[PDB]
Amino acid sequence: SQNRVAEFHTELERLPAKDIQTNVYIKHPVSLEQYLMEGSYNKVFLAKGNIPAESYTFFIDILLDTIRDEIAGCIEKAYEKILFTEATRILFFNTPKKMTDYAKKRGWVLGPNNYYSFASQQQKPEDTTIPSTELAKQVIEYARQLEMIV
Amino acid sequence: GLPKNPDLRIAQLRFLLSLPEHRGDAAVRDELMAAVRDNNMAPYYEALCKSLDWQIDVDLLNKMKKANEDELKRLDEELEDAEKNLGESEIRDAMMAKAEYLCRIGDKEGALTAFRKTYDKTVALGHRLDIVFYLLRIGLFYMDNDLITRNTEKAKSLIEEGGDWDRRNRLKVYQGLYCVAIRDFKQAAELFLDTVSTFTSYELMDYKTFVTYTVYVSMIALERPDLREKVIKGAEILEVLHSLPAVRQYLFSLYECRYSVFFQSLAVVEQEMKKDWLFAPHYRYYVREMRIHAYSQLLESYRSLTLGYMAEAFGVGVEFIDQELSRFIAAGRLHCKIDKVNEIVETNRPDSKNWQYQETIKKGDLLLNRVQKLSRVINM
Amino acid sequence: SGLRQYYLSKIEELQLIVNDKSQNLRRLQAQRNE
Amino acid sequence: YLASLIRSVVALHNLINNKIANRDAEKKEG
Amino acid sequence: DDEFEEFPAEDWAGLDEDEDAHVWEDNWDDDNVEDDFSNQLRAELEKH
Amino acid sequence: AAEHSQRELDTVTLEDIKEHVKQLEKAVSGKEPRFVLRALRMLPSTSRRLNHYVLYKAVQGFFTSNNATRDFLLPFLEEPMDTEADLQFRPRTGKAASTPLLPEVEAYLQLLVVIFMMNSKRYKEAQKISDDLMQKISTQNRRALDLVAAKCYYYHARVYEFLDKLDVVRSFLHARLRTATLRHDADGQATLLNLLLRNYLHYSLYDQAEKLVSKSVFPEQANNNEWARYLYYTGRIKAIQLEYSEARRTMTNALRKAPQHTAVGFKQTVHKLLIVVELLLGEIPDRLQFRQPSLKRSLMPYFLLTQAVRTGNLAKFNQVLDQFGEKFQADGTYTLIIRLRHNVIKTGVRMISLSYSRISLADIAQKLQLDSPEDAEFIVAKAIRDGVIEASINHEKGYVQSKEMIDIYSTREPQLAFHQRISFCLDIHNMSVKAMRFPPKS
Amino acid sequence: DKKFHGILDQGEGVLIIFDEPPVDKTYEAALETIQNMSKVVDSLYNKAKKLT
Repeated sequence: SQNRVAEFHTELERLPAKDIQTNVYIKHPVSLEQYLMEGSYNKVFLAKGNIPAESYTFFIDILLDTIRDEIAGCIEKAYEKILFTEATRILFFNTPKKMTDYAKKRGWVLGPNNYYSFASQQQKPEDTTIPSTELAKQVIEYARQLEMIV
Repeated sequence: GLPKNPDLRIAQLRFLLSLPEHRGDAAVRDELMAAVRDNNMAPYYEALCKSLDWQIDVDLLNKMKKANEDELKRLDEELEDAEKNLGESEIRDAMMAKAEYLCRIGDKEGALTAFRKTYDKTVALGHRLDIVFYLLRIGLFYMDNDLITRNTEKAKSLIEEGGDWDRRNRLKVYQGLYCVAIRDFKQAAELFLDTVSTFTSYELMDYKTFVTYTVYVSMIALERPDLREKVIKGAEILEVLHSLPAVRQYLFSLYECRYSVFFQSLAVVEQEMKKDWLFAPHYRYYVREMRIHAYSQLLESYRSLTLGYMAEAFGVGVEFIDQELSRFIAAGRLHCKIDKVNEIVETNRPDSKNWQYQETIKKGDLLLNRVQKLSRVINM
Repeated sequence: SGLRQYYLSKIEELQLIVNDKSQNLRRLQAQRNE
Repeated sequence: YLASLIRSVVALHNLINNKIANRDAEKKEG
Repeated sequence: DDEFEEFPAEDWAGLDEDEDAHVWEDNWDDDNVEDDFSNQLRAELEKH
Repeated sequence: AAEHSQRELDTVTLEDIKEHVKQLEKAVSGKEPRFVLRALRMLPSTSRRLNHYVLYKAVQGFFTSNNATRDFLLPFLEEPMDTEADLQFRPRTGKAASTPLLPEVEAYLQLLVVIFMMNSKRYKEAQKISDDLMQKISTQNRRALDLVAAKCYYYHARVYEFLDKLDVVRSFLHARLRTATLRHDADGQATLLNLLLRNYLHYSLYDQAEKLVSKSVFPEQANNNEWARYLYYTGRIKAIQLEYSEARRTMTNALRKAPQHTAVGFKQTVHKLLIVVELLLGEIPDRLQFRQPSLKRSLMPYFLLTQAVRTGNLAKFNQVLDQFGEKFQADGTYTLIIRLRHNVIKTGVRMISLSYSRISLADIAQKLQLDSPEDAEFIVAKAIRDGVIEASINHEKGYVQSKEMIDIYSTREPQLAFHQRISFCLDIHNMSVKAMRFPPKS
Repeated sequence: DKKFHGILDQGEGVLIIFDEPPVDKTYEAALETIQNMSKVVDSLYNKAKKLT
């Protein structure tokens, strides 16, 4: 839930094997992570209903918010000019307005309704200026190493 | 020229019987039984019966073994009589006869040891080459790879010592048949084309069949310029092709860009290579590679292309061509990018300068790794 | 017992440096003589 | 870049030859 | 040399004999199961 | 009959050990630490052939100065079986016998002793002598002694592993590493880093290893072999974390830096891990290796695994994972192959991108045997986020569009690459002409 | 058959014409020299054994 997949897997290493595919209690983290790895976001969101113990229930919410940030990031980096059958539909919000605040938090233009630009162009870097000083130093160093006594 | 021993027709029929869909052919079975009865190959009859669980015709086998023993004892007696008084030549004639009979009756080890003994006794380079060619042939009958490579090296060494060039060309044909066998089609094409005017190894296959193999391999190993300047213009390949309408149409269709007819031809060439004994191993690679080559020929002169146009040129559907094209782009072979929303096959074919730059990076990296390893190794 | 180890390690450093330098100078003198 | 590769190979070859000469001189001396 | 005796090789318990031992070129595509290309062409023609 | 041949073998080995000690003495005298590395190249051949007779005669002759070392070394050695033709190997003559033996020669002798006690399934005595040797080395402080000390630490680690007490020595290795990195040795530093990484792996303690590697610096002058070991361990540690590409790169560097002929097990290890990591990366490793003789039967699990990953069939993937399961676990990779099992789609999506310059999402759903096209939509978006594919999604028409090809040459990349390579070549030359020694006035 | 320079465009019924130097004859020489010195390094290795 804290977006630390590297630590997730470092810890998964420690334990033995049989508990991983045998223990229902540890089955949840591994299975949910596998669902997230397979991109399957509907399955994870619906999988709340089945839980090993009630204590976890607090962190299911934090995992849900974490994956919500993750889907926002996927959409921003991916896609070109919004769509994905309306934001709230793939954002799994019960209310259409629930996404307005989250869109506000992120750097979204908030264009037409459910139409926000992610600026995937990244400024499209095209300017070039021929960096020369570096090139001149490089060449003089070739000549130096070439003529010095070694 | 040389004796038709072992009849590689026998290898071909044995293979054909091996296939499940050709195990029950009465005509082929009867033909093979006639061949065995005519040449009385008792060990071969036994090996065949064992593999096929065929009922043994004891009544016939009795006389088969009787005659086999009679001939064997006669040959040994002739050898003894020769060795008693006659020196060389007659003894060598008898030992050659023994090896020849042993190979005829199909006895692998007996004939092989006999040919080895004849060789050791033989000092005549022409006869040494005859012996080696016989050993290569029998190594072919049994697809004996190690024996084949050893014999080929031996022949090359004897020929390098100097020999009649008819036997050189015979070695070329044998090497070409072998390279066809081992899926090195390029050398097969080169040797077959070079020897198109000097095919004297009739023990191997009919001249029609030699040219069919040569064309088949040439269109997959050579390029369009060389193909034109060897195959479709050659006086020989044309003179023979007057009796093989199928192969002639197959070749010309690829070359002239009759693509629909070319596919119709490749369909039956698939079969004519599945049924074959020397090609069947690579019957699913040759056709596939040829499909690559045609796809890259049609697309060699079209910046864009409508998948409907490809279909109508190939007389196939659209889903099929799409599948095959995507597959082969996966394989990393063909140079194009399909677009599905509008059926266009726009080409992406790579630039020359960039390709040279990339290859220079790769090859130079290899070389630098080697030079670093070498610099270190001197002290450790 | 008094500050020896420090003298020792530092002299070891100087010794290693001077040995490498002597080898370099030997090579360089050989080239100049040739 | 090609020029430098050439030069490196030549210098390495020279080092190898000198090493072999030294080894031979030692073995003969020993 | 510095033979990595530390690392173990593979056990030779089974060591089953080579099935075919073919050595031509392997290639990846040979594993795929196609459908007798002629057969696909014939089915196309039947369906047009 | 074979006894005489064994006797001649023993005599020639005794002469060879004389030669190594002579080389060590020359190195110690002449201010050329590298000259021992000649003395330290034939250790595997010696160990593979050593014998008790040779060891007895060597320890008898070489340790003329009868010291507590001699009393600690002889008793373990079996005495000759009523030897009568003994030649009384006497390497040390006159002054040499009287004078004390050099620290480096004595360390090398202890190394031969511990190796011989290792080849025999006699680990307790070997461990005892090895602790003694470690004490000895730590007591002294010398250069060629340090070069031998490298392999002494390697063999101390080997014995401690063969006794399954790897943890207990972590602090000794740590302090040894500290002193080395304080004293400016290269090979010792590489050896102690590699050993520490091996210790950390043995107990799957990956976070600690990650910190250690991220904080220490590999000296840039090691062997081929110590570089290979460092690279393998760093590759493994990354692959266990989530940085696949760097793990792939470090591994291939290692495999390209290993000894050519020996290390069949090492090549096996790196190749299996490389296969698993590449598979995890959505690429398809080339089929050339699998039919190599040295790795043919050692990868059949992975051959079937790739046959499965291409034509993704979860039925076939499960069949192969289950059947060859205990083996995967034994290798030390199982976790990664599991990470694959839920990423089988990735290969397909990368294929679809390479093949098509623009495809409708519904077509992707049809091609990947998926549910409603939203699942494929999401998988593609996540992919492009990861960086495995270069594209742009646009649903208002409902097709994912691949990005054009950019011209690499026109940019400045070629200049940078050629500059790096040119620098490497000039450095090779400077080193090469430096290595020359003209001793004719020796 | 490389009679002239260009390529068609099906569907749109266009015919592009251009001019291409398919090769540069200064990178090919470099690649061949790299191969040749790979062979030379192999030779030095084969001659590095004597040192052992």
